[PDB]
Amino acid sequence: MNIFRLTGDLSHLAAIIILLLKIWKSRSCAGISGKSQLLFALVFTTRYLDLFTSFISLYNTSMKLIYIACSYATVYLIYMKFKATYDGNHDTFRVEFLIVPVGGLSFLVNHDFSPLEILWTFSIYLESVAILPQLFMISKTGEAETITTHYLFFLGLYRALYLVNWIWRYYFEGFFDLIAVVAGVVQTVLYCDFFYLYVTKVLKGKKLSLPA
Repeated sequence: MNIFRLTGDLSHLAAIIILLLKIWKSRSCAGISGKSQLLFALVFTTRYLDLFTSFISLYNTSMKLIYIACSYATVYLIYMKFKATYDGNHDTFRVEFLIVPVGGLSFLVNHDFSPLEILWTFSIYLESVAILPQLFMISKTGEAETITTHYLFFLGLYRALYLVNWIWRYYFEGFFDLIAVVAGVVQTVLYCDFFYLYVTKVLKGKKLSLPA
């Protein structure tokens, strides 16, 4: 553990709770891409199969279970409990264009040709593009509520802090994983437009339009 990974992980949990309580309290999933939430749920399901093979720490086990629980819980609120407010007409991103290529790439570009390693690699490739349906839906519809931009900020900030974590771990422990780093850089660069607009508009009381 270093303070970058921990703050990244706290940023990630914050993101997930904010989105969960926004939907819970307002009893609506207005402006939320169900499809992005399916992808995050699929990312945690393929990444955390090592719950069955490895005990790292109680923290590590706990967060994996919290992340899995909240991801499935968010998909439940969107597609069952509050489906009445699910804007299916504007959440039109074709997710097959992420899943099939990422699946294909996870099979051909990996550290090891075993089922657990391939599914991990899949989790890492998929997380890098998981937010595109959410960002596309905002580009399409008018704007995002303030609370949604805060979710996107903290989610975006989480993997940005992992990059710093990876700099720290390379310098200090000689640890490097180029599949996680490259995917991490893709994941983070996809938040650049949103980050700019969040700083210059949302933190200045303006709202955050992404034309296209």
